[PDB]
Amino acid sequence: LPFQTRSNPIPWINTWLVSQIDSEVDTDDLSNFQL
Amino acid sequence: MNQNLLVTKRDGSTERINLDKIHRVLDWAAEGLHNVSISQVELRSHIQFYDGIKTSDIHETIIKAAADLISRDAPDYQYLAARLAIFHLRKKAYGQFEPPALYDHVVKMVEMGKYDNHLLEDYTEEEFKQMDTFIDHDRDMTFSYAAVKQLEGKYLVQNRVTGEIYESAQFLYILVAACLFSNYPRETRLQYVKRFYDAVSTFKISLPTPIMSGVRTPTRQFSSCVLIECGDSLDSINATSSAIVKYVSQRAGIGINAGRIRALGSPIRGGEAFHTGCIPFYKHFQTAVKSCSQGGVRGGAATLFYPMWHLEVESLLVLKNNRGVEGNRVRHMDYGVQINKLMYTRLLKGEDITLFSPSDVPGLYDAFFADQEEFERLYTKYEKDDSIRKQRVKAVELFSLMMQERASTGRIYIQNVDHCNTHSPFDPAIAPVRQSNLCLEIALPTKPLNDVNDENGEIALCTLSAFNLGAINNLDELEELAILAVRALDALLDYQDYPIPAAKRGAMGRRTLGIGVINFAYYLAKHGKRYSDGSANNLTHKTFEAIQYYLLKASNELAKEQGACPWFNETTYAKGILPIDTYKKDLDTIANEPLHYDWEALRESIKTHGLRNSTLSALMPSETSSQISNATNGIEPPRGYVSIKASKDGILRQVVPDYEHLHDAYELLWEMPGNDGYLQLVGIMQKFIDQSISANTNYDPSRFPSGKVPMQQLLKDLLTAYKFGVKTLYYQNTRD
Amino acid sequence: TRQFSSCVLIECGDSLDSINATSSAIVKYVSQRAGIGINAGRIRALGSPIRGGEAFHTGCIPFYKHFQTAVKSCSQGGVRGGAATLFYPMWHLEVESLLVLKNNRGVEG
Ligand SMILES: Cc1cn([C@H]2C[C@H](O)[C@@H](COP(=O)(O)OP(=O)(O)OP(=O)(O)O)O2)c(=O)[nH]c1=O
Ligand SMILES: Cc1cn([C@H]2C[C@H](O)[C@@H](COP(=O)(O)OP(=O)(O)OP(=O)(O)O)O2)c(=O)[nH]c1=O
Ligand SMILES: Cc1cn([C@H]2C[C@H](O)[C@@H](COP(=O)(O)OP(=O)(O)OP(=O)(O)O)O2)c(=O)[nH]c1=O
Ligand SMILES: Nc1nc2c(ncn2[C@@H]2O[C@H](COP(=O)(O)OP(=O)(O)O)[C@@H](O)[C@H]2O)c(=O)[nH]1
Ligand SMILES: Nc1ncnc2c1ncn2[C@H]1C[C@H](O)[C@@H](COP(=O)(O)OP(=O)(O)O)O1
Ligand SMILES: [Mg+2]
Ligand SMILES: [Mg+2]
Ligand SMILES: [Mg+2]
Repeated sequence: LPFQTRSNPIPWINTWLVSQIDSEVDTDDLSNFQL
Repeated sequence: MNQNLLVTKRDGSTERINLDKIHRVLDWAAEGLHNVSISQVELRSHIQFYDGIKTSDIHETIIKAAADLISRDAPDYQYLAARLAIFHLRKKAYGQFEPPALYDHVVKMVEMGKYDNHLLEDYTEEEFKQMDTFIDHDRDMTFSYAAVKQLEGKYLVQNRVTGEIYESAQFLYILVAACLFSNYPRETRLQYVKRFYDAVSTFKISLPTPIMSGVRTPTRQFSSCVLIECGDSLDSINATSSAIVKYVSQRAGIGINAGRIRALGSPIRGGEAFHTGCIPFYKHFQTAVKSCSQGGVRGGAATLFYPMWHLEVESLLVLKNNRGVEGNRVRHMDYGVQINKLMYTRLLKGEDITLFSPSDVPGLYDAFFADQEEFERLYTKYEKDDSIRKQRVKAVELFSLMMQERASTGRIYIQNVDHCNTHSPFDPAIAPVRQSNLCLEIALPTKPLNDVNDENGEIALCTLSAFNLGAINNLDELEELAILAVRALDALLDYQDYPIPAAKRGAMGRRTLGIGVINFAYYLAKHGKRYSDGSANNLTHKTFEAIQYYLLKASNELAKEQGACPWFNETTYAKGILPIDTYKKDLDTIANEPLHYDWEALRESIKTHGLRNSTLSALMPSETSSQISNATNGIEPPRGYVSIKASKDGILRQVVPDYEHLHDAYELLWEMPGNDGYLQLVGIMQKFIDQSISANTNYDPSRFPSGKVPMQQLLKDLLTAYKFGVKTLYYQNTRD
Repeated sequence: TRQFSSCVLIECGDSLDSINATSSAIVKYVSQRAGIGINAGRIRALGSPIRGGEAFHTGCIPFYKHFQTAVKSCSQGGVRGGAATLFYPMWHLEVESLLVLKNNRGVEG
């Protein structure tokens, strides 16, 4: 490579060079819980 | 067929259009950046040349063009568009790039009435030229595009009718430092003015919107949060309304407590009139909030609070829902529902909840906050009294109604009032916490007013600031940073004015501060931790212990210097009780990190010398102010590597700090399986935070069967938050 | 409760102190059987500078909305509801926006 590494200065050129809520609750499951 | 078109320069003159001027400006801004393209910016500008085109319209277009190229593949555009915008703001205010001398600028601005008159009285020309050497105008080259647009849109001193920008970014910083320490003795004044300038201009300390936009201007009001309590009388409602109008007009955001207002149908004056209800008064509060502040930096916003057991609670929960008629809708305010342990217990047991009007249950309202035992006594007794007007609802249905309106609107908030008082810096008997603020991070005592200037009422003010967790390299750096932040805010309380006498009463009596954190998500990425898995639990405990310790130590040393705050005896600190004592003991099951700082020596030191400030720490969302340091706002995880945030001009693209190196360490908002990991971190933080935390809960409907979010999980998360002592719940974000 | 004057006339000055005083006076007298007349012609027009230019004046309408919620705030349960008439000069700058404030079309703002 003769030149420094560089990102594509014209990236636009590549375009041309290729083709609700589940309302159910379970109160028994909620009591199985310590505040 | 060359037409030879003309462009209009900034000074009105015209010359031949010369594209090399545009080339040079863009080449200047893209210098040192990676993966940017001058050509891309020019072609994507689609700039339409007409004879006589303003040169400012040309530049403002290429700013928008480079701003829209901010992407994951080309993140350095955040700096290209920022340099173009900083360059634009220099010309708008100075006519050139190089800013004038610090003294020359202050002289011109005070003459135009844009700066406060006192700056020239408290500082000499020799001191002004000496602060000019502190200024590093090249620090304007460290903002991102989102940061600069917030400066241009909100913070820099400007004309809201003309659009004329008056100052630079480094002038804002140096003058906020100058004004705050302007009352310090001259032997240490400029030492602080330099130190505080460096702290905020290198993004060690974050300053709120009213401080950034206000501290140097004639109008002195810089507390972000204003808490007003309303009593059950026309005199109190009138005073509350008048206080709101005053504080929306001066940069503030209100939390209103209208839970004391008696329910619809209650007798007025023995029975001479039918009580029209809460809604006609909430509507009066809404027009007060939106009355005048839409022309300033930001519009007025307020959150109104009421207990869950209020008789109208079913009518109040639906006030934001967009359906229904206007008579029973108050959409343009937010709401916080107040809940305690007894209310949650009725839900777990599947029992009922009895609804009362606060006027028909003597002593129940005050007990609802201060005395949890007295509440269960009075509540269960009043449930059996049949002469008292009541209405029973299934606790399951009432909780379902609240969470349904919380999920759809996202702005129905929760405040666990028992946690707000069992783990608070205040003695519930003397100064209970009965409400919160706009963003649910403030918890301060309040007492309603009988007139606009009622001396016996208390309006709670809170002044804010934040520590950039991404800018510190060692937790002990917080020691020096806490000293600088606390001193600047405590001096701000004596420096500013107060439009409502009752508000000055609380601010001078308690000197309540609310210092939080920003860049917490970026902080976890640097430590290779995540929100959801719980790998940040011990780190959060160690981090926020140091935050609270160095904040208390800073305010304790300041108490030795200038005396503790007048009403310090009303604090639990005065009794020798520390947050490390009153935190919820369930936190010991999600964090085994030991305390690493000498809290017992501070406890003795606080017993002896007190605290200059009644409160110190509060984790605010910092939606706007955190963008200045391009930080991830508050404790929230970023929505994406490039996040879209709102602004006056339009949408802003904000890149996460250190994206190229840490994009894998980040856990994005919707990359989280659930809320349990986040809510635990909020609980661990709350162990040390004086007030509260603007904690969000987030839900992705696609992560659930049938694409709908279950009410079961909304409640399980709400209960999980209470189990770990979370005081309040802010936004509920629902994806798409 | 001794209040028996049917008509109450309140004049509003171009200040937040006056607007606050006006609103509080409205609330008191609507609650005591009275019917209000409000003079808000002195309020400066939309877009005028506030405090030299520190703020953009939101206009009369955001304040007129505040006057309305005061009138309907509390007297609907009593003998009769609260009602008020607001006055402005024909040459006011917002006069084209004020004439249509009762028309049932347009948005709520
Ligand atoms: C601030 C700065 C700008 N620049 C670049 C950006 C600008 O294109 C240029 C300074 O802009 P100007 O001095 O305004 O030059 P101009 O090309 O617009 O010509 P004039 O206004 O006289 O008609 O130099 C630097 O090279 N170094 C710097 O430090
Ligand atoms: C007088 C009055 C009060 N109210 C409401 C506002 C307050 O929430 C509540 C109390 O008003 P107050 O101003 O306390 O009324 P009062 O002291 O004359 O009567 P009371 O003995 O009932 O306290 O009643 C009305 O809605 N309409 C009215 O006309
Ligand atoms: C301060 C302020 C005033 N206003 C409006 C309400 C009044 O109709 C009008 C006058 O307010 P005033 O209360 O007269 O404000 P001021 O005396 O501080 O400012 P000025 O010197 O401009 O009079 O401005 C707002 O809409 N929002 C605000 O924040
Ligand atoms: N008037 C008003 N106040 C706000 C708004 N957003 C936030 N605040 C106030 O600022 C405090 C903290 O908000 P924060 O997210 O830190 O906003 P910032 O500091 O302005 O970036 C809140 O408690 C509010 O009182 C707003 O949109 N309008
Ligand atoms: N003769 C010219 N023709 C077209 N664009 C020009 C121009 N001179 C300057 N510009 C562009 C380049 C910059 O992006 C933008 C702002 O330039 P500036 O240096 O701030 O303004 P000015 O040179 O008019 O004082 O205008
Ligand atoms: Mg130029
Ligand atoms: Mg009364
Ligand atoms: Mg005035």
